[PDB]
Amino acid sequence: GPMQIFVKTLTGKTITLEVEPSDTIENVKAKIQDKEGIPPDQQRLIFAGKQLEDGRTLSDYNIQKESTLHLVLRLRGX
Amino acid sequence: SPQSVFSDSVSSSRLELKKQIIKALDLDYWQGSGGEIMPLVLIDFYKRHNININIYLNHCKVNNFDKKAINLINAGNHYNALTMNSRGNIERIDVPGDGNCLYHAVVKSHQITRKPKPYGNELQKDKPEWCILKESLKTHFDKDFDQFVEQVKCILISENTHEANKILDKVAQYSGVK
Repeated sequence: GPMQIFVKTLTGKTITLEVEPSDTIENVKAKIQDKEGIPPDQQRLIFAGKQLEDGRTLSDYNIQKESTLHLVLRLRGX
Repeated sequence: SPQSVFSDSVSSSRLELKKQIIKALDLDYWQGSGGEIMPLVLIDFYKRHNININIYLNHCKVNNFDKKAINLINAGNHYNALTMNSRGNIERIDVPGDGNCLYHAVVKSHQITRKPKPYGNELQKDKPEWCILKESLKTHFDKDFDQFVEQVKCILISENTHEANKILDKVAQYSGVK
């Protein structure tokens, strides 16, 4: 059953995604690219104090409907 | 003679803990977590003065320019400025490749379009514009620290180092984890 989650960057930009518990982290990164244009290899996601890894699913982290993930980009330069 | 009446906005030991955290993050070292913090503080300070900042990463398509914003490019661990030429061009303006390229790029972008400046005064006319901006941003981070704590946590988690994990313990104590 598809569920709604939010993805918020550290500047506060929030987007809505619809996902399945069985979707991989790298699939979630593809959906973020479809909406914000950020390539998956520039993306780092955080939830409940943990960095989400490629090769795992959302369900592994007990991510629930209306959960918020944090999107970290590398902005340093210089 | 002694103080009978009290109101306090903050604790003394809590302020010291915040000062120790800011020092460990080392905002003058752009290669570590301080270099992720200063661009977020820049965007927020400019927003609070009703000016938009836009940052472009590497070679990107650049679908719609907003000429009324401060536009910056970060490709290759270096900040330069962006502007429009010859009725549609997009050009990159180089700035020195020292550790202060972020603040030079913002000053250079104000100079090329005469876009309004949210920093500085006549008391600092002996001081370079890029210095006034950088110090205004460190002051802002210090005074609105509580508004950046969640971002600071995520930056430290994502760095994945012993150095960042020890700072993250001090942030968790500050946020009240027990």
